[PDB]
Amino acid sequence: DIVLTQSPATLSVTPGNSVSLSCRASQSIGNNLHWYQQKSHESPRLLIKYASQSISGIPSRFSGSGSGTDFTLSINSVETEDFGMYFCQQSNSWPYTFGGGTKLEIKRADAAPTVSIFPPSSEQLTSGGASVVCFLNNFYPKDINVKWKIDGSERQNGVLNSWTDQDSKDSTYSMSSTLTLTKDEYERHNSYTCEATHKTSTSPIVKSFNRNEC
Amino acid sequence: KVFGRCELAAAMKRHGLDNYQGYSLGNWVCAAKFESNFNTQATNRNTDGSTDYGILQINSRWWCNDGRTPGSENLCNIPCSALLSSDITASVNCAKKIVSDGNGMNAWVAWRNRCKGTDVQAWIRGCRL
Amino acid sequence: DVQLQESGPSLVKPSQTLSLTCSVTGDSITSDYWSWIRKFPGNRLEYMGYVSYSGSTYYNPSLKSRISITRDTSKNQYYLDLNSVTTEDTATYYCANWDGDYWGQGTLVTVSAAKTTPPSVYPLAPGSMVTLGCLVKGYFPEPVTVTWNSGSLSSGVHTFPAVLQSDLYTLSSSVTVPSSTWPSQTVTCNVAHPASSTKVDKKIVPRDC
Repeated sequence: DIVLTQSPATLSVTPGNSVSLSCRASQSIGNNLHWYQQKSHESPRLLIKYASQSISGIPSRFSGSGSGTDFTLSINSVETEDFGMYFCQQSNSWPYTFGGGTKLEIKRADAAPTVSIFPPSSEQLTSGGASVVCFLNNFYPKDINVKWKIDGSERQNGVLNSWTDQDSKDSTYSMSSTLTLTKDEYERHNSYTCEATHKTSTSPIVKSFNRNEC
Repeated sequence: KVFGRCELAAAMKRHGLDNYQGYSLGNWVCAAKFESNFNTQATNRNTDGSTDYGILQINSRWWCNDGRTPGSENLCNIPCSALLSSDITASVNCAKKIVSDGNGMNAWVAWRNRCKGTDVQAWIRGCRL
Repeated sequence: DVQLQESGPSLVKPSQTLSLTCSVTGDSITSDYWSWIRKFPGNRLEYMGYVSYSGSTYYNPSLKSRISITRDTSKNQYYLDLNSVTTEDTATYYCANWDGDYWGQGTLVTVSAAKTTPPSVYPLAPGSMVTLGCLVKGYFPEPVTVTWNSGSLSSGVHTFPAVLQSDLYTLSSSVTVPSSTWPSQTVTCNVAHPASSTKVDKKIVPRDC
């Protein structure tokens, strides 16, 4: 079967600038090379067919060239909405195969996270659980760290973290941190604190509440 | 237009036909020669009210939308007008879908009767591709 | 225009059959060649097979002849059956036409002996903009859908990928709205878990003292 190798694995580019994506075939595929765009697990969308032929509704700034074993997708004047996975696919030989994909990041201005903290709901306490949630929304770049503090004392255990892909509107990243405890663990202590460190921050952004209040 | 043999050979190679579905370039050049005599304007009207269009005599009942053909299916999702061009792009595209059915090049009666079994390589000799 | 929609179970027990329907609207099953493509959790895509106009099928040899692709002209549908599934068959499944212009939304299928568990949904209410949220805990399998005011509130929304801890998923959703709109206007998250056949609406209200 035919192996497609994509280079590089990643690109970060500033809007209005250009990138070149490479796809090399383990053997000659003639012109039988199609280019797809996908954002995470949303439906792929066909950009180019047969190496270089245009697709109605795809902008002119997308251009495919190459033949035999060597292919290139050119993206001129990148827009914010070009973020995501780029895949080449051969149809020279069944079974039809896909490259491993190139990941395209939009460059934008460093942005500080908006941090929000939420005590466990009444309803969760009622059921004998306590989840404390911190949102860190709309930051750039992607790297960030969150420390949980309980009466000035850090905690690793019971912390689960989740990150979005690059936003299609503003090219920022967001993150959720959830600290899960039992009701009994939760009610032993008073002060709960979410601490975000990011390359934009001149000191840790600190959000906290005390159980005793409203 | 009427293609030269080596001229059609080089265009079909550019359009990625060489060993598509395992069929050597010579097979494709032979199919065109006996189907249309290398003439992109060739048409043929069939008993069943379908018409065969272009260099590979692609039939309106399954593959393309004219506007006259009964039980008409347009599998290539194009009009038959496109299959009459001096630009073979649309004929090649449509032929790849046709051949990617289990019947292969048997889709071409003229291929089966005059090409299948013969020295199809002879059809690209002298073309240095 | 032509639209494709995958349907069927999102949970399959190991060694059993994964059955998916592709429903086609806006043209005939007879009008095209019809494919199945799947995507593994690590951004890896696999062409599974297609059925062409004569009924001839093409199956990826990687699938060890575990695969059947059939059609029903009268319902305007085609089908995937994949036999003897393992966890290596956990993936997002797409129907698409051979040309690749038409694609379904794709459906996540988990291969697991684990039982269907419905989610618990908790309001996340605060202690120029105000951020609210919904915590969605203790469910199996993926997926769940969150909307805010039934889809009308769409900007300001961050639905985070689910995280699996101990064979149960937890996901959270945030929404940012003007100070002026909440709590003076109602903000409700709508959580669907198809696998349990559960729809729950949770109004975000100010905390009691």
